[PDB]
Amino acid sequence: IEQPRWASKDSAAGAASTPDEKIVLEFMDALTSNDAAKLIEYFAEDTMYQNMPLPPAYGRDAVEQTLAGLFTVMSYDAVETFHIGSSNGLVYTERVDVLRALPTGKSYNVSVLGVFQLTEGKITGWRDYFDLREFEEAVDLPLRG
Amino acid sequence: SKIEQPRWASKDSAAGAASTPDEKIVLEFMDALTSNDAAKLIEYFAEDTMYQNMPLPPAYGRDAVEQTLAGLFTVMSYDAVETFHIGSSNGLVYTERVDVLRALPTGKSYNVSVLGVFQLTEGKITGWRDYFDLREFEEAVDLPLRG
Repeated sequence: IEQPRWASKDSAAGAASTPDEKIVLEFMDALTSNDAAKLIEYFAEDTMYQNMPLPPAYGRDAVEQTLAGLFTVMSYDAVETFHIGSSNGLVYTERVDVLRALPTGKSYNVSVLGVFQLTEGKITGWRDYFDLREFEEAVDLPLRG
Repeated sequence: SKIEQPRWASKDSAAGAASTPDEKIVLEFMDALTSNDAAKLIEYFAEDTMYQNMPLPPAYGRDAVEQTLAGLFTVMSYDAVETFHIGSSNGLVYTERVDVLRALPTGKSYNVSVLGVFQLTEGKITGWRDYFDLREFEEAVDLPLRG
C-alpha cells in the first residue's frame, strides 16, 4: 500500500498512545478477518456505525446487520493506519482500506479518515469518512449508485 | 441555513471545545472559512504546506493551496462551519464538522458531513485534508466538481 507524501514517518503519530488507541488499532486488525461476528464484540449495545455516504446503523443489532451485509459483497484485504490520535473520549484514524469488491473481483485503495467513540473501552460510535463514488466506479459495485 | 446536532455527537462537553492551543487555531481558521477569502486563509499556512479535499487532487506548497482555495471560491461559498468534535495528538488536529456550502452557479445549499485532519507545526498549518462524500454534494446543489 501507498505511504503518502503527507503521511509522517514519525511512525507514532501512528501508534497507540492511550489504551483506547490500542483498542482501535486492535479493532482494525480484526477488520481483515472479514467476519462481523468477531467485530461486533467490540461494540457496546448503545452504539452507532455509519460509513458516511450511506445510512447510519444505530444500536448493536443494526450495526451487526450492516457489517455483515458489507461482508456479503466486499472484503478487507488490508487496513493501513498512518495517523492515530485521541482527545475527549474520541479516537481518530487516518488510514487506507484495501477493499476487494466480491461480485466483480476488483480491488481499490480507499483513503479514509475515521472517528471512534469509546466508553469503558467499548466502541460507542464508529464513523468512516470517504468518497463513495470513487470506490464504486473503480470496482464496478455501485453500493448506492 | 441552520445545522441541528446529530444524535451521535459525543455529549462530553470538552469534545465540542478547543482542548489545546493547536485546536483553537484550527477552530478559528474554520471561521475564516466563511470569509471566502483565499488570501486571508492562506495566512494560516506554513509555506511547506499542503491541502487536499480528498475526492480531488492534492495541492502542495502555499502556491497551489492559495490557488486551489481560490478556484473553489469561484463556484462556492462557505455559509457556515459547525464543529461537533475536535481533538489532537502527536501534532495533528482532527475536526468532525458540518460545512454549510452554497454553489454560486445555482444558488443551492447542502450541509456536508466532514471529518478533516490538520497537520500543525509552528502554529502554522502544514497539512490540511478534508474527507467527505463529493457526489452527495454535487447532486444536491447541481454543481459537477468531478463528475
